[PDB]
Amino acid sequence: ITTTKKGSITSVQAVYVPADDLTDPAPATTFAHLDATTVLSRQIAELGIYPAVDPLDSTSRMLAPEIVGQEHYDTARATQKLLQDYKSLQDIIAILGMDELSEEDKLVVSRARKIQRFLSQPFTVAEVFTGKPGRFVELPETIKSAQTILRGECDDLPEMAFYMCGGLEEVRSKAVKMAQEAA
Amino acid sequence: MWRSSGVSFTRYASEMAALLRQCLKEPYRTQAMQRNQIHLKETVYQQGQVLTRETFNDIKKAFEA
Amino acid sequence: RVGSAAQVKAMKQVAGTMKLELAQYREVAAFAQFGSDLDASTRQLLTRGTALTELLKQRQYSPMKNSVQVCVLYCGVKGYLDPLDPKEISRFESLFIDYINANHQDILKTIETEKELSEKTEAKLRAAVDEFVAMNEFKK
Amino acid sequence: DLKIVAARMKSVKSIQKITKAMKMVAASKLRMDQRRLENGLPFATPVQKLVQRIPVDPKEKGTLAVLALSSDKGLCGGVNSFVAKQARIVIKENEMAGNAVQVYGVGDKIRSALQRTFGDRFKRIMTEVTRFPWNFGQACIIADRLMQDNPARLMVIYNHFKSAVAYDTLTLNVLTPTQAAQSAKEQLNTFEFEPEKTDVWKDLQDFYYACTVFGCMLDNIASEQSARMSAMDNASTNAGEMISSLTLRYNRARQAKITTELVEIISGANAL
Amino acid sequence: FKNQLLLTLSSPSEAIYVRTPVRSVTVPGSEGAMTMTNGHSQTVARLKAGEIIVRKGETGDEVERFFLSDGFVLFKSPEDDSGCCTAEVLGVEVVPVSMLDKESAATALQELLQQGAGATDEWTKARTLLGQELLSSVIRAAP
Amino acid sequence: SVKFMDQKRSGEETVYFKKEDEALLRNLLANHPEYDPKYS
Repeated sequence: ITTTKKGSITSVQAVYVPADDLTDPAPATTFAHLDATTVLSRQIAELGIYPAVDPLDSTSRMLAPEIVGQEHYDTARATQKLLQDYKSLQDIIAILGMDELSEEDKLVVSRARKIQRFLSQPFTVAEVFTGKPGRFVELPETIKSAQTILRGECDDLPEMAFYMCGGLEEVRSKAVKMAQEAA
Repeated sequence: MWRSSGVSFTRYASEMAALLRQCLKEPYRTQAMQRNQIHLKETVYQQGQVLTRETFNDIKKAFEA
Repeated sequence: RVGSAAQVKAMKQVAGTMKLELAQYREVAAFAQFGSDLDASTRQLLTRGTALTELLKQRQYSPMKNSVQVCVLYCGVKGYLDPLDPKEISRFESLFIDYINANHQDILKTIETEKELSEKTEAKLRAAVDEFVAMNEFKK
Repeated sequence: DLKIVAARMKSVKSIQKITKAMKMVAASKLRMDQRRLENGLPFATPVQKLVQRIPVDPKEKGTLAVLALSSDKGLCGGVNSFVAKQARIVIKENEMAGNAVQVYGVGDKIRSALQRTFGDRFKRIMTEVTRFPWNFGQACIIADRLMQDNPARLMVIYNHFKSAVAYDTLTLNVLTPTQAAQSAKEQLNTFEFEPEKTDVWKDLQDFYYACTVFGCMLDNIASEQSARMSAMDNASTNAGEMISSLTLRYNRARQAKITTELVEIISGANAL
Repeated sequence: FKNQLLLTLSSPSEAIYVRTPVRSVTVPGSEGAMTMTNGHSQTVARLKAGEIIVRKGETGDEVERFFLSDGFVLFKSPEDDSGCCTAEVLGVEVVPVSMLDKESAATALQELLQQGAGATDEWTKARTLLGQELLSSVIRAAP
Repeated sequence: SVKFMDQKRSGEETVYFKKEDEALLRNLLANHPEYDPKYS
């Protein structure tokens, strides 16, 4: 399974991971054989965040500044830094509470939560599960929205609007709607 | 001037200390209005059955409401 | 397990300091989320540790030389980055590198030849650092 | 198993670390609170000692109002527990004789402690108070609310801050306008009042109310912080113990896993 | 101890004096200013505004000025064994005069008069008048 | 301890940010009228 100078085969393999244990020999040996990786999680799927991709275990040989520009690379790395900071505050929040966190930490937590909600999007195949219609989000749109969210233009917008939104404009549409039904 | 106006001496003293704090020099005035911000949340009851809840961040609206 | 025996003195002079500083940072790391209430002699450690960690950050397929490393770690350990915004250190480093490679190749050649950071080279280095900081402007 | 013990050890280690950090933070906050106490107590003691010359009998009959001071955060030891205990004692003592009791409180903890049992007696509650330091949420507001809701006898329950490792729960019988009008105030005849007594008494009494609440709540805050430090100590110790136990269990399960897998391999090698 | 005057001048945010031995202390009572010294009678008085003026025994001639907004004064006779007579000046906001300003003072006076020009409520009128009093005192007391 | 901490954290965050989102939904259309369909 590899590209040659006569043709090309793009392959996509689903790898069962028994008991959610990635230390099993079959996945361990299979990680080395892949160009792109995408790891799904139960702790995330329990939150209704579908696709339940873990962006701190997903990797790719392609995510480099020379292939995708720095607008993409720095955006991705800033997202990952934000999500790791939010993961490195879970225990402080579980023990003490949000009262102890500074406004920097509150802003970071809010941005991480909003990003997580933004990542989830509806699928046409899932319509017979969710009923919602499906979306196709182009990459420049994704990069614009992520840059916006990290820059802080949309922090004021509520997290719920962010959830299950294909695009930032849709997020605005749902926030408008929720404010109208709020008054 | 206050028992006639229906006002307490504590209210008058606070509302005048506010003006004095406004008449301060900026380096000390910053620390003064810092150490004298306000944040309260009153919650009124009548045999259970909350009548109202309201927040306060200003001295005058806190004493008024 | 080899240790400083595999190190030039120009690197010893800075690494013996940076190791202790980063150990103290590792000893007081958890206090970074509560530094607003703490005191100096414990916020300085956090600041220096963060500055050094952001200085030791590096880019893929972009390795430096030992002279440049010694210069940069002298700029780091000698407190010329505490008052800065950490996000600017990658700029600081970049500009400083270009500056010295444009201006003080004699310093780099001396460090590469003698494998030592003598007091004269240290004075030249502090001079170049002050000139760079004067010529340039950073956030904090 | 192994995953369970490893997750438990990770969580408890994080708990211990955060606990130590919050211990140091609470020590710093206790320092600054002691400073606020030492600065703000002289403002209150003189007028309180002045008005306390008029002795209050705690057996008087009339509409009681119980002001219970407490906190809004947890991990404060059992200071709010003792406060609510004293408040329950006072309420059950004063409702036998027939005095109708009303309950004012400060903090959500007293509310959660006395809701189910004495929630048919609440009058007014304040919270989100000590987000900032104390006189942010000025005692003058609460004192004005009390005077507007003028009861016939007032009690104040709080925690006195003896030292950094010792506090004490108290109840202050406080003078009210009814108890002042029923006395000629002959005890203050030794004092010269620059405005006349009848005109300055009403303005002095509000100051007395405010100063009373002020020092009481400062002391309660200091006691809260001391109990917080003690709780952080006990939590870190218990976390260390649990980490030891879980380490033992982890090593046991590790050896068990190794032996089991090895016996599986051996039996599959000898079953050919 | 000594036959001095033990002053304690205190606000909630800062205790300026605790047991300071002084000779004479002037204070702006609600009726008018007056000066307390050792031997002064037990008295209580309400204060309105102005510049407390303290004078230590070591100083005699040199002074210390402090502006007070409002509060009370309590002069207590000397205990037989202490040999010294005590005084307590409590103020809701006690600033020094060095830290005062006449420009922000006059700006606040102007804004107060602006707010009170729409004189409808008794408390608003009273607050305007009392702010005028205190701000005039600040202006007259600042250097 | 694990599900305990996780569920406590999730509930606290949910409540906190529900309140904050309610406030932001209150104060959105004023500061961002270009979205308000009242003016469209």
